Amino acid sequence: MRGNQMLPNNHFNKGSMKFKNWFNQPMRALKRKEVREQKSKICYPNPLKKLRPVVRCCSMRYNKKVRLGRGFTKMEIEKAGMDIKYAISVGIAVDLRRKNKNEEGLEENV
Amino acid sequence: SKGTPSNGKKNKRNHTTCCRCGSVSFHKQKGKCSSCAYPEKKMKKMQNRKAMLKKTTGTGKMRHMKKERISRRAGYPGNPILKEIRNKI
Amino acid sequence: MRHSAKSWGTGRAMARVPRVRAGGTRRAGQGANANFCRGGRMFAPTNVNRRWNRKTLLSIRRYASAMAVAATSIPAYVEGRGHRIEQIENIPLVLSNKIDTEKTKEGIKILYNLGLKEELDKVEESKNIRAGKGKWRNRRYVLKKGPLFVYTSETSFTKAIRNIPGVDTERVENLSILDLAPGGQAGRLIIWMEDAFEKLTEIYGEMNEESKFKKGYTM
Amino acid sequence: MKINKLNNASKALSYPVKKLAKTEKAPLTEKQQRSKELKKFAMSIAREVGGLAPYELRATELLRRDEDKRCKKFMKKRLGSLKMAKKKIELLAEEMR
Amino acid sequence: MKFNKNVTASRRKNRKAHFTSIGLERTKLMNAPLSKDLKEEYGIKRIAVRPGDMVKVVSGEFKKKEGVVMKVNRHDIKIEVEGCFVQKEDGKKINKGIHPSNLRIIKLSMEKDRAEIINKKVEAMKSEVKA
RNA sequence: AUACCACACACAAGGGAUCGUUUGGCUCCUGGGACGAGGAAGGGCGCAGCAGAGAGCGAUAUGUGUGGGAGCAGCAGCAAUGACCACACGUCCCCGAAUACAGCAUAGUGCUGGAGUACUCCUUGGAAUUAAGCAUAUGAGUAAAGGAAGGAAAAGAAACUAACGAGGAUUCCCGUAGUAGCGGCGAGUGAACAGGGAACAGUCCAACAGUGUAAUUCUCAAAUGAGAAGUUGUCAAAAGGAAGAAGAUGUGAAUCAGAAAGAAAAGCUGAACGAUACAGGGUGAUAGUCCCGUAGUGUCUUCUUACAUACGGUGAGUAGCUGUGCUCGGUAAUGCACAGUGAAGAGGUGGCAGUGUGCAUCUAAGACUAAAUACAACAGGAGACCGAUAGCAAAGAAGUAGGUUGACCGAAAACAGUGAAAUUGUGUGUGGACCCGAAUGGAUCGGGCCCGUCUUGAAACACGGACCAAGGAGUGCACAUACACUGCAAGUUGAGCAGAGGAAGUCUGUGAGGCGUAGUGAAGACGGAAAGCAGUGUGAGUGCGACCCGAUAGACUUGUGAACUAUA
RNA sequence: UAGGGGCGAAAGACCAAUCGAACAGUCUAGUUGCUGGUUCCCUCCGAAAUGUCUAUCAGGACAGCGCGCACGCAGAGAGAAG
Ligand SMILES: [Zn+2]
Repeated sequence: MRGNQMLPNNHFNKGSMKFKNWFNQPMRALKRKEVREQKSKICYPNPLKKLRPVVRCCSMRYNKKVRLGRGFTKMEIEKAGMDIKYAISVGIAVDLRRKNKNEEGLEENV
Repeated sequence: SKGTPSNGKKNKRNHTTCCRCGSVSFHKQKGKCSSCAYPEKKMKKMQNRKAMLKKTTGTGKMRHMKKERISRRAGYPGNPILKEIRNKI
Repeated sequence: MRHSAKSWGTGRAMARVPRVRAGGTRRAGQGANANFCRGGRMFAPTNVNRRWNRKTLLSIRRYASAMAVAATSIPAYVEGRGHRIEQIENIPLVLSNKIDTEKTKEGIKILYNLGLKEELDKVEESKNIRAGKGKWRNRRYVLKKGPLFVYTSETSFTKAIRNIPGVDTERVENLSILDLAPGGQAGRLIIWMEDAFEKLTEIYGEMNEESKFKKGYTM
Repeated sequence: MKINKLNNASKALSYPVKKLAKTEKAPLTEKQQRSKELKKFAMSIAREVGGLAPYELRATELLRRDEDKRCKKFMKKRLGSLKMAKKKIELLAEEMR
Repeated sequence: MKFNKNVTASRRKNRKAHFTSIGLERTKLMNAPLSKDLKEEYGIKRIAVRPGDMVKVVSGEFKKKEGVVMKVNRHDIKIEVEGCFVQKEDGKKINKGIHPSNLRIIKLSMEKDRAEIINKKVEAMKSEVKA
């Protein structure tokens, strides 16, 4: 070792290390397209994707940004006059783990 | 001396033809085959990958396995005289 | 690297290369694994981890395609590539819509009336078998390049002209530099469709303005 | 480096939301009461049938001599947790009374 | 252009498929064109040459000659035509084989199953032609 | 130098380079993932009119049925009373888990065993090597050895993160990040939440079953009876369908003639014709129209998939503690065990030991689960790959000929083309080791020690080299870097992934992250100069076989040996 | 009776032409500061075998002496006179 450099630290010592190449990338993309298309026929008039709530992101760094979440809460669904079994039949997603702690967050999802 | 003159005494034969594998490697006194471990139930551990591929499925005839694949392709139709038994089942 | 090999070491009046362990065959004692040996391993074996593709900035790709399009309307460049245009009245060519052609028979008659006869003939007469080992690896015949037809809207004319040797087709919205500058020399001859020619204003915009179709790009 | 620029005072600020009160679940139905009664009852019968274990006897003996701090140390070493020890002492005391 | 991706365009694969052909695929190799008149007498445009049929040689050494088919060699793809031969140093004469595609049919041998073979092909056409 | 030795040229020998060619290899992608007591995989032996090897087949060793249809390659004989092929079925010798057996369940019938194991899960567990020595550490929970399953396997619906104005099963991709930390604080090692996406689905058992009658499962009979299991607790409901996908197979346009020349025209020359078909292959030289296909169009056959009852808040030698051993980035214990000890019904957690107290978030010690992800044998399609000393060891009867006591080890050989050099004979010329400079009709004159290599120094009594051909050694990736070139610029970018498109190319979106736009301190805390980002390449450092070849040695195996020799 | 094991009227003898630790195969292309080799032409510039520290003395690193690209520019391996 000679001259001035940032001191090395390259982790190639382990002889059992595996390599992963990506030559399949264009082909696997084409398969995902063809699966969605055929799935879309099986339920023709209905959208392929369900409706999802809007939630607020996590840390101090992302407070001011809104995002999609997993599912509506039993309270949101009831406030809008629906019942859980009906909501499912009409393509609304449900999440019984989530809790409501604000007035604002509830009003928007309604 | 240990060279040429000792070669003259070498007239006994410790291995014979094995009935499981053919390989002239059954040691008569030990009661064991050095190629395939007969009479143990399982076959012996082969020393390396190169040597074991020389005795794998597909190195011989595969008589039964080939017929099974053709019958599966055809939908397992069976003997045509006995169709009624098949259909009931 | 398949074989069982080991060096004999010094003292035997032989070079200290690894040698093949065997008996009963002429293969006994021959020289095994090294790159200087018959049937040995090559130096630095070729390997799948090599970097096959290459990156180019999006801003350069956009600019290169714009100035390739420009060169298709300078006679000096078009002649320079080797397209022959002695009989053609004016450049660029713009075919109308309301072309109701469906058969190759009538399709060729149209192209002849635009003056392209000598160019098309130049392509048909060109077919030859390639020199070298490429003729064994599915690259047997070579032809000269001819006109490219550019359309934007779906029409029957596309499948009327396509069997004529040296005619090539692409949509304006996804026009590639491999088609616009073959071999890296610019000025390919282009037949425009009337819709496609008007679309160039939406695609590349106007001088010292920003294109609506190509976000973040200006000429 | 885009780290460690604010002071701890300004990191502690917060946006003024409007809260929702928690829904209390205090009502306990008739059937739930009988369920709990039967479980507590069953726990009596076991103690009546089989009695106390060796360390429970030794513990209760120390409580009669007012050896409070000895009993505390003893129970800590048997059960591991100082919380479990404090609870078991209180249950044993109530049994003797 | 070819748009079906199940069919091969490899030189190595096309060549192996030719020389290792058997059964009905081998018979397809022995086809020849019919003359203009016979293409009005029958619906067919081409047929597999058989012994006893009458052929004009249209390419090679024996161009312009006419004669009867003597033999059909399937393994080495060649036909022997009456009166097309070479003479050895001995004076002995050997028939020289001609490749099927260099022939043209002038009269058909109608022995055996030929009339049924022709009928089967004509029907197969009309079945789809009339639809 | 008559005849020896050397060199040059022509002819004949001797060898198989070079150029032209290829029914083989290799790599990437897509499908497939189909064995066995109904005897497998693997071994042996038989079967032809003349038949050794190999291929195919079992004493029925070319039989039956269906769809087709012309010959059986040599010689003799066969064949529309069906040559030959394709699909299915029937027959299927001996050894081998090899079994008239072993273990085990039911009212009974039965099931397991062996083969395969690239990929997945569970155990057990090295050393070479790096630290310029070496003992902790590294290589590495890797190799080796054992057990087990499927077309995938494992995992999976919080005794979960987080402290935000919060989110919400598992798996996979981009990223946080070569960071927080671990470490003879040396060499070196090294995760998680967020933020952007692919694919999306939730449910069961116990606790806890009609008491005006076990209402429950099975067997034989019978048209309504006998018997077995079970009160140490049995029993908690729907048919149903058209879609979707993969194969097989039918059809399928349009040309003739000629001088010269050749063994032969498809070339060349003139005149025509087809195209939703100018992909590719075959024909006696380079074919859209001579043959097989291709674009376009028909038929048929398989496979996949879909509605009902009743419930909650306590699952123990467990969680935890003390000692101990291994393990992890986990650090006054991250996970797993063993021995002592051992709870509560209410308990667990909030990356630093303890005690107390509010607050937030969850519910362990019982079970099931699709999709998105990984990769052999076998089949299909592609390629800026190799072209018979190459590419798989193997382009022919290649794991073959042949070899080891044994475990195990293992070649050569393409075209009836072309036909180099070394080396040999004959003929004709010129010289006596040969090179450089300069010449004659002719004797010759002048200068030169044997190359490569280590070395202060080689012609050396320093080492390697008999001769010719062919092969034969600074390469690929990751991470910082300086230079040259290019676009935009207080900004910049082909992240993954979606939309379009006869498509591994190209075009367009959505949209993170990273680095930059100013620094100082261990930190609390404070704040005041300097164009960057992403590429295409070159020189150079570090880690991986690392310019090519080369030790004596170390370890690991459910691998082999007392035919020589030692002793009972 | 089998390999860190055997067997020995003892020589470190013998255990398949191998024994002061067998054979086969794998980890493994183990490591090497040491020896050998490292393949086309012309043009221009051109060294060192010294100092400090090193389990350092057949090796390294830092500095000194080459070359390439060069922002720029009153200097000099010689004398006088104090
Ligand atoms: Zn055996």
